[PDB]
Amino acid sequence: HMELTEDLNMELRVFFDTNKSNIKDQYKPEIAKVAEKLSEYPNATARIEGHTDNTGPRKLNERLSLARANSVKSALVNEYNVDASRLSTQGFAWDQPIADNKTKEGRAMNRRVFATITGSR
Amino acid sequence: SHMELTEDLNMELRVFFDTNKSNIKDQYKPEIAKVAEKLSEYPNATARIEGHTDNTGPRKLNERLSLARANSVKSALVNEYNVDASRLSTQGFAWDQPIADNKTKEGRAMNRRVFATITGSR
Ligand SMILES: N[C@H](CCC[C@H](N)C(=O)O)C(=O)O
Ligand SMILES: N[C@H](CCC[C@H](N)C(=O)O)C(=O)O
Repeated sequence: HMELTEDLNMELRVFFDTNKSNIKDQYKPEIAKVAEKLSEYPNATARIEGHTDNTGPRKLNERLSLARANSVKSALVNEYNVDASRLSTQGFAWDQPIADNKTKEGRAMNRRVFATITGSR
Repeated sequence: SHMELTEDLNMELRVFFDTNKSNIKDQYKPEIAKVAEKLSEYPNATARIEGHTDNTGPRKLNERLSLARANSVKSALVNEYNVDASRLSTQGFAWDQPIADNKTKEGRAMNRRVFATITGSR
C-alpha cells in the first residue's frame, strides 16, 4: 500500500499605483497561475489582504486597501470563474507597512495586495 | 517575480516480503510504479527506504536480508523506472524495529517489510 498527499502553498504579491486599485497588465499571468492552482487543488482557499502607503485620509486608505484586495478577488471570480466563497478579502489601510513610507520606493512597496493560497490533495 | 508557489509531496510506501526473500512480489508493483511516477513529477524529491525482518533466524542473516529488501525496492526504481540512484537512500534494521508481534505468523509477516518515505517539493 501507498498513501500520498500534495500540499499547495502560494504567495501572490500585486502592487498598485497611487490611488489605484486596478490590476496592472503585468500581474495577469500570476493571477492566471493562481486560478490554475485553485483548479488543481479544488479544496484550496485564499486569504487576500490589501494595503496602502500611509498618505492621504484614513477613510480613503481603509476603502482603497479593501478595494485592492477585492480587485484581486474580482479578477479570479469574474475572469477565471473561481468560486467567491473560497477567497477572503480584508484591507489593512496603512497599518501593516513592509517598507519605509518616507521614500517613493518604500511607498510603492506598501501599495500592495498579498494573497496566500493553501490547499491539499 | 511577484509569486512564490510550492507544492510539497509526502508519500509513504509499504512493501512486504516472504520469509527469507527480498524479491518484490507482484501485488507491490503497481505501488512502486506510482512512486516512480511521483519521483518523476517531483524531480527534486528523494526517498528514504528502510528494510526489516522478523526476529527469526541468525542475526547476520537478518542484517543482510533487511538491507537486501531495502535495496530490492531501490533496484526496482533505479532499473525499471530509471530513477536516479543517488536520490534514494537504503538502510536495513534487521529485527530491531518491529511493527507487530513476532510470536505469530501474521505479525512476523508484517515485520518482513520495507517502508519508504518519499518527500520533496516542486
Ligand atoms: N494623492 C493621494 C495618495 C493617497 C493614496 C495612497 N495612500 C495609496 O496607497 O495609493 C493622497 O495623498 O491623498
Ligand atoms: N527460516 C529462516 C527465516 C529467517 C529470515 C526471517 N527473519 C525473515 O525476515 O524473512 C530462519 O529461520 O533462519
